[PDB]
Amino acid sequence: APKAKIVLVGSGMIGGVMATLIVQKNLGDVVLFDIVKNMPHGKALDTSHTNVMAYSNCKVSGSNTYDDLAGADVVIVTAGFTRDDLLPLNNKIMIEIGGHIKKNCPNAFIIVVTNPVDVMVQLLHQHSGVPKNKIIGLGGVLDTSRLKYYISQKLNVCPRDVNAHIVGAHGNKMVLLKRYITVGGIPLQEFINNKLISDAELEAIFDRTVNTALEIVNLHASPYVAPAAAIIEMAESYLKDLKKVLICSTLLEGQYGHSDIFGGTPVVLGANGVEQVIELQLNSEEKAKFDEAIAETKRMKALAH
Amino acid sequence: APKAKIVLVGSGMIGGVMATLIVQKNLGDVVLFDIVKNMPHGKALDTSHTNVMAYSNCKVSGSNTYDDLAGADVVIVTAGFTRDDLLPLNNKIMIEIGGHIKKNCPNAFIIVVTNPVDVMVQLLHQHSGVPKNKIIGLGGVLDTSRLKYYISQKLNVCPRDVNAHIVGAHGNKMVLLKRYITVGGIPLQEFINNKLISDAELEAIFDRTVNTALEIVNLHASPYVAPAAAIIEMAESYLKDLKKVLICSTLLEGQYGHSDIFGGTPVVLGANGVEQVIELQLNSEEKAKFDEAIAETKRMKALAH
Amino acid sequence: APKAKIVLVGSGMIGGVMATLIVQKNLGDVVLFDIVKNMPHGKALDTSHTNVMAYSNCKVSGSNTYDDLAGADVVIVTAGFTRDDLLPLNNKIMIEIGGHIKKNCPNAFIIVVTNPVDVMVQLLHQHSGVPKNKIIGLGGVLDTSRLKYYISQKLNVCPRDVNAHIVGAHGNKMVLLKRYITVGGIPLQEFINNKLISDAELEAIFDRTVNTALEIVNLHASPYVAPAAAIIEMAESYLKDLKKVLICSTLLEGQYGHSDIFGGTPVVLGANGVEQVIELQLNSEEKAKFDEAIAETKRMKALAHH
Amino acid sequence: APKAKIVLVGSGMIGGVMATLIVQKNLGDVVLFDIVKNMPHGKALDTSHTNVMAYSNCKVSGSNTYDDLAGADVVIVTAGFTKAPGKSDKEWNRDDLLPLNNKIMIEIGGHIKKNCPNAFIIVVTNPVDVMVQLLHQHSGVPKNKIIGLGGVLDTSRLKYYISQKLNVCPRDVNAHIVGAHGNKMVLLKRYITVGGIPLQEFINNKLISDAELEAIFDRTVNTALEIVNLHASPYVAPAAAIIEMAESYLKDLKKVLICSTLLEGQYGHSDIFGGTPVVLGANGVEQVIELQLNSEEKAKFDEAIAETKRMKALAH
Ligand SMILES: [Ca+2]
Ligand SMILES: [Ca+2]
Ligand SMILES: [Ca+2]
Ligand SMILES: [Ca+2]
Repeated sequence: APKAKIVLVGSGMIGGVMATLIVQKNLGDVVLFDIVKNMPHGKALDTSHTNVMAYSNCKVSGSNTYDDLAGADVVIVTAGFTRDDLLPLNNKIMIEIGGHIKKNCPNAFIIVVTNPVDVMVQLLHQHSGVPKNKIIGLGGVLDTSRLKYYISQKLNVCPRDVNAHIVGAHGNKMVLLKRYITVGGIPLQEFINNKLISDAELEAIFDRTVNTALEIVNLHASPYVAPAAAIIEMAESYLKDLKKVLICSTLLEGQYGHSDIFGGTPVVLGANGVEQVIELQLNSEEKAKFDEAIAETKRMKALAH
Repeated sequence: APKAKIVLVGSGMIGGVMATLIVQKNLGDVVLFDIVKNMPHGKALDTSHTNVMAYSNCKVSGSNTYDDLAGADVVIVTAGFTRDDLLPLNNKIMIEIGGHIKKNCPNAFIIVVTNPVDVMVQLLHQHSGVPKNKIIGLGGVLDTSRLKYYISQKLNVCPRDVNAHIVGAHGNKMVLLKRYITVGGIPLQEFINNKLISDAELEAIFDRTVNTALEIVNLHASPYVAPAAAIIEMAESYLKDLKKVLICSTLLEGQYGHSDIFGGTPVVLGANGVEQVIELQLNSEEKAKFDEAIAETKRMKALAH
Repeated sequence: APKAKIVLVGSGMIGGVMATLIVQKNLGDVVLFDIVKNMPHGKALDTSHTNVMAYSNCKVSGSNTYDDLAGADVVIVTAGFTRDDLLPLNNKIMIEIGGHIKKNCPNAFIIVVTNPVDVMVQLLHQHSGVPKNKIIGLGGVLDTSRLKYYISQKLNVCPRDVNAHIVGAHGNKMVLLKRYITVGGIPLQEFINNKLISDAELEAIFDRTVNTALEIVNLHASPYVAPAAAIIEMAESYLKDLKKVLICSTLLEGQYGHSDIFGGTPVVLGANGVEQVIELQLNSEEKAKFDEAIAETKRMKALAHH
Repeated sequence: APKAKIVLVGSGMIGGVMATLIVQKNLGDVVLFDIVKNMPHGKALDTSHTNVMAYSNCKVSGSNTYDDLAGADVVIVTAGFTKAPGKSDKEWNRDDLLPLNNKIMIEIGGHIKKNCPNAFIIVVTNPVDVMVQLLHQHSGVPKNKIIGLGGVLDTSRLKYYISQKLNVCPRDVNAHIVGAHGNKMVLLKRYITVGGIPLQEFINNKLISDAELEAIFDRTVNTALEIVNLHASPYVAPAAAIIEMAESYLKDLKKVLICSTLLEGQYGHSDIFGGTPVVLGANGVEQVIELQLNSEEKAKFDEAIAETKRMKALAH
């Protein structure tokens, strides 16, 4: 039973990090695909040597052809133009990639990163024909990583012991659910009651979370290390059948009162892809914000067509 | 620099697994101490060879003298007779061990496993003179691992994505708190509302959790693999300054309306030992069960003296 | 893919360690099989809880039925009586286990631990009908771990930076090859010439390596932790297609001038099982020792056959 | 107790990968230091979020001040000129960067001496064997506490290429490249093993040919150039090699790793740094292993050292 084959459609900064992490974790053979000539081969060569340091045995190859999607177990899509004017252009890219997925790897697990993700993931779902349980978009794992981390540094606890939920869409309409924040499994409100962190501090953290991509772009460049790690967490849960509860963009079929659209919600990721879609029991305020996120996704989807 | 020194006071079944895991994780040099002659040297020799398989470099040594406590960074006490008649006998074991700790490693971080833990950890605290933030008892990490695991199997999610709190005492008066169970950070109640698990199933799991040690004894022996892993999780948090929120038996100084006694509650474990003691905001009914647990610890503490 | 299924035929102390390490490494679901009713279920329950501590998701189940070999990807055989009087008794056990492997998992990767391993592995091969690339015996990984570790102590280097080769058979006739010892890839002779370790010290280490099991038993302990870790290293190389070079008991078909017998030699373990069998280019002195090891394996196999 | 503090002097592509791997392995708190404004803070912020995914707790911060060297346990220097400022590719050569990077080593060395005189220093600035000695001289750090990257990176290429011809786990190939990190690197064919077995046995069995090896050797020496010619650049493997060295130090692993270290008579050389196997543990360079080289190998070692000396003379 051979290694998983993981094809990275897009070999930019996020691609490079993903390939690095895949080798570190010995997750599978890697293809770095890009339309840019030669570059993916150079990155692939550089990364391949790290098998020695990592005590791994993963092949890492570059590619300039979609034909290398053949036999892929996991496809991660970061390719795309980098706002509203790009929607129809990136739709065409999803049509192209989707057609190649359909013929080369129709049973692959597909993770879409191309922004705006909630729109682009549905466009690829439609153009590739893959089942709803085998395609998801990056969102909540990345967004909550910021919220979890910032709260952890205020409370002086292990970052992953903060859990949190951000839903609806990946972008400015992301819905931060204060009521669903826990610290070591304990409601955050208890820490607020004890004066360990204030409502004002939290509002500042919420604002920072929403604007993190902009903050980092202003300082340096579009974030890529945390996005890569978030994607690999998702990919690993699939490949190792870990059944982790992770927030991703997934097809809504009545959840939150919505359908024929993708939105961010907790899901269980295992060997069968999206094994469960978990509908949070939202109150009216939270729901209202969820609906606003979906409306913005629907608006941009209309423009993409 | 140099490596941590971890002394296992008791080289029985739990000790053997601890030494194995320490080498796997390259956590520090190990001393397997026991009153039984030769045996700890034999287990140490066997375990030491696993450095090759593990790509680690941890010394593993046997000992029959408390002088090997000299320079210990972590001390883990599993020694003791294995009910109420044993309390004064194990009190004398805690007096002996405490005296040697005070002499050889007064600044070590101490983890007590000797049952009943909540009593024995306080006795060792009093006889060793160590600070209250440097001595804890095994309890909630082990007890909650059972609860978390059983729920994860019913819901088909990653075991560690279930978080749960069991407090008060490690033993038959352990307090299982339904309200503080989460799944991927989502309250367990949501899953109950969705009919994914019933309250009857949950009650059965609660009963199974309380009686797990007995169940395992009736099939084999007093559990040792999970206890060992739970202890190493705690020791690792200390040694690597992870600041994990872990439930342990710790000195209460007013929390839950109790003092001059040790009880199970969530704490933060990092380089400074017990960095925080977290008091759950229990309702009156939960608090009443907590008081029953403490009452029993106090009852047995009186008999120990 | 769904997880690998690993069936431990024998759930003694060695099995417990194997199950523990499998969960730590998230290597696959685990079945603790044994011929006593309750114990494997007890051990399985205890170990299953460690998924929480390990952030793993491996099922750990007890079993009293060979039907649980169905769907097995790896089968690790430690069952048997625990000297030459035991040979035909354990052969009878290999006949039964081999029959159930043939029936339930004819293409599983089989690792045999039951002593004497070079005899027992061939017996199971014959009684199971599994291909020669899918059945190996524990030996060299364990024996060399001892030699590697003791040398590393003397020289004060990382234990795994010592590499060494012990071949022929797992047991008292094991052939320690001084010529194939390296430290960080550097021949050990350089360290001897430099007076960092002496020939006398090395001889003592060789003696200690051969007698390690006896030493541990004389210390009122039982050797099972390192044997378990060695077996898991082998199983992992197979399951993750690492293609590690590991010394295991394997079917010889001409190598070293021997055939129709299993002996210890470096092999490459990957997704196709034994992908390569590496024959060390031994000199006449080393060859003669190898021959003594094989002769002893043949002697014991004759006592085992029915 | 508490965590090690690791300061990355230089927050470029190698720095970025290093920070990522440090968090993955929970090795220590990280400081991304650079002269460039804002960028190290942005990289640090991005990387810090990965603590959640990795179940780690390493602080990652950006810095534009040498004050952050205070309390450093490990200092990794990737800073330096890789091209002549404002010059086109045709009017500078490698030798021109030597006196410029000397001045950088003087500056960094002075701040190390002031702020962390006993930190473990790993120098990556090319050509390493020159620059590590310059930093040693300008910082006054003890000889057991300063090393240069070379052999771990160069051998990873050779080990990897051989492994894919022989179809074995990459790390089961062991190999030694010594003398210097650069075009004069000395590939020791005689010392290559595969699962501890001399490579020659595999050549004897026709599993790989002398010609194949010779092509592999040439590819190893020219890998950096091959990667640059493919419109990429080598920073992932360099970062992983550096972290393997730092990890051996911080975890007291006592791994045998080939690094640039001060020679005090080994191979007949002194007052110079060169690549040789060392043992890295809690006391830094715990052992310097002198290989018993034959004449052809010794000749190439001497050539590598002569080139390092030539470049050092220009750097001064
Ligand atoms: Ca984004
Ligand atoms: Ca108990
Ligand atoms: Ca044996
Ligand atoms: Ca270079």
